[PDB]
Amino acid sequence: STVPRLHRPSLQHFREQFLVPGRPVILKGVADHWPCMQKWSLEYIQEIAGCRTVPVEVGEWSQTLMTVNEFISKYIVNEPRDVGYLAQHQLFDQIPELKQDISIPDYCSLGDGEEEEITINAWFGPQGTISPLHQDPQQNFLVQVMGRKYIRLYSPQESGALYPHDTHLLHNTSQVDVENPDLEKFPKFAKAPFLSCILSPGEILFIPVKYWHYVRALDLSFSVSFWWS
Ligand SMILES: [Mn+2]
Repeated sequence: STVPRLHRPSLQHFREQFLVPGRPVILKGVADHWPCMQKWSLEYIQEIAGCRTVPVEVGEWSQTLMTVNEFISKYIVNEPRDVGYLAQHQLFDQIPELKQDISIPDYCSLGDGEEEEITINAWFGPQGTISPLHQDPQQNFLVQVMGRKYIRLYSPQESGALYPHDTHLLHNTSQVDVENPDLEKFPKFAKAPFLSCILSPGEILFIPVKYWHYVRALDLSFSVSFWWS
């Protein structure tokens, strides 16, 4: 089934129908006019951030460091040799000027945590980046700025069909490749129900705490996530 889209729902409707029961939703009309939505071209990113060092996940997975200018040159603009992803990086703490182009969603105030503790991560990469199926320990608003992403969501109630890795370090990550699952080794995966969507610019996906999610970029993409409680 498809994740529902709601236009600027009230705080109470979001709380009662999505936050408390832990149900995903896409919020429309919330982030669509944030400055980032019109301002964040590649050229703007290069002007404001190009000389700064960022962590880049390549691939055989490795983590390296390079400037934003290098990342753009090697993994976005020139016919790249491998997939590189500027993933899960607190770019807005590093570059406070960019924080002026985003806002904390008002719905985060329904949480029990402090705004000071909300973690804001950038996710910037070419078409074809993949975040394998995993779950996070806080609520998440994933705001799509540039490009589209295909997202698959499985409830925590389906965890037994997703074959989490046994190591404590990877217990929040599935052993299954969502889009080409090995059903001989992971047969229960096939019948596990899920939601999916294509998340487009200006839209926010609410990923409830511990909801399993898998993400593939369909175009050159930039997302901003807000981890909150
Ligand atoms: Mn995640």
